[PDB]
Amino acid sequence: MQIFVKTLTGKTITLEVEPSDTIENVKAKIQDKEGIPPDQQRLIFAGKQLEDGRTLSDYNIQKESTLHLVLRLRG
Amino acid sequence: PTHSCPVCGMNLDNASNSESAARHVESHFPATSPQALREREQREFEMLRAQYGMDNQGNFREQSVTNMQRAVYAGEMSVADYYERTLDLRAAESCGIDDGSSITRSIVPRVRAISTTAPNVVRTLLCTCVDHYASSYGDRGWGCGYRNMQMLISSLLTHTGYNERLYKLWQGQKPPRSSVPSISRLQSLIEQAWSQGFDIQGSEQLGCRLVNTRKWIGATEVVTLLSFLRIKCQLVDFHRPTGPGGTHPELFTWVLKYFENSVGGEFVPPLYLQHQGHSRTIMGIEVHRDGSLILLVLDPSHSPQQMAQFGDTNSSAVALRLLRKSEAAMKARQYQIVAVVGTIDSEQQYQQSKILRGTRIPQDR
Ligand code: NA
Ligand code: NA
Ligand SMILES: [Zn+2]
Repeated sequence: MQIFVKTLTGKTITLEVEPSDTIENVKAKIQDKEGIPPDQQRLIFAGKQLEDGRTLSDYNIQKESTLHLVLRLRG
Repeated sequence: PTHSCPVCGMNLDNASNSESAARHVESHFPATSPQALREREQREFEMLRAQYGMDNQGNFREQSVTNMQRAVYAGEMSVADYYERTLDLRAAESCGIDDGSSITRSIVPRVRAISTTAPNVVRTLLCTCVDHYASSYGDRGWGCGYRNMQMLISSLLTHTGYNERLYKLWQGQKPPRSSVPSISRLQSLIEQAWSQGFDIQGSEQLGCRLVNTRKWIGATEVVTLLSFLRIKCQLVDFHRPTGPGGTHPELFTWVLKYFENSVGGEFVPPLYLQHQGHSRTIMGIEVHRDGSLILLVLDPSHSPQQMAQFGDTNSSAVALRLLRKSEAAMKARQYQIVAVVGTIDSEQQYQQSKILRGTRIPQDR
């Protein structure tokens, strides 16, 4: 199924995912597509930072959801 | 149904356990009553952009004027003070220099006097010198990374070798050699560094725009700026806890070894310290009588009035608690440190420093 990953600049990419994919897997797909190292990626959905070991299903992330991608450690 | 989802009305009695039931409910955040999903995306997008300042909205001068005026109407600042502060600001900003309004001087001798007489302290290992820069009217809420840059630059400028490199940022103008760049000037220098190819990855992350914004920065922008100015840094990534209860003993060990180079009298600058959402400056470390290590951490969120206590007639022994951080007080999941370690001495190394490189502790690469 398709979801979207959007950075805070508005750059939006689409990913092919499944509900049983882990967050770690999604960050790997982001790296495959955009070359962004997973250790720089902070994925946010519905006010939570998504944990690498959980699945999209755990977070109730359905088709056409947008995950927001925050990069690096800033403040 | 003893309990169902208050947003979508799903029967939660058949959930695998209470965690999964609660996790389903929380997936509707921020909705708490029966309420498209593209709307929640927009709201979250806007709230994250406002938090990180990634919408470019506002700037230092505007926030200064607004917050100083609010202080005037609140009875906190006289109209006379409004005029003096505004004039000082315009004058210093005309030269790209910080106006000095939020500085507290001579931090090292003041902290050393209190620390070395503290009863449980056996060793006090400090950077050579540092001034404290507090966030103020124009940058409160977002300026922390820049203020910490200012604190580090204030120390580096006392070293003639580093002063020679940093002074190049003035690009023709000839201010006093101890002048520290303003926040707006720092934003400009980072944009200039980006446009010459420094950290293309990072400039893209920040929308290729920093001047006249209130945008959060982090350790990589520190490295970008100093590398641009031909100063060699190291970026150390303490990417996960290394001790019990989520603590970072390996970060404290690293800082101890860093400052152990300070007892020889050679110049040692402070350290830039990042965690998620906020940055600070490590100015030193104490060894207490049981052997435990206590960081001395300057923080731009502390006011000049708080920092004035270290020079006071009283406020000393317990006032030091403001700077002290034990391992139990440093429980962010991740920290990054930027240390200045020397100078970039050739065009080859200069060009190579345009691709930022970090060190991971523990090593996982
Ligand atoms: Na702006
Ligand atoms: Na403290
Ligand atoms: Zn529901």
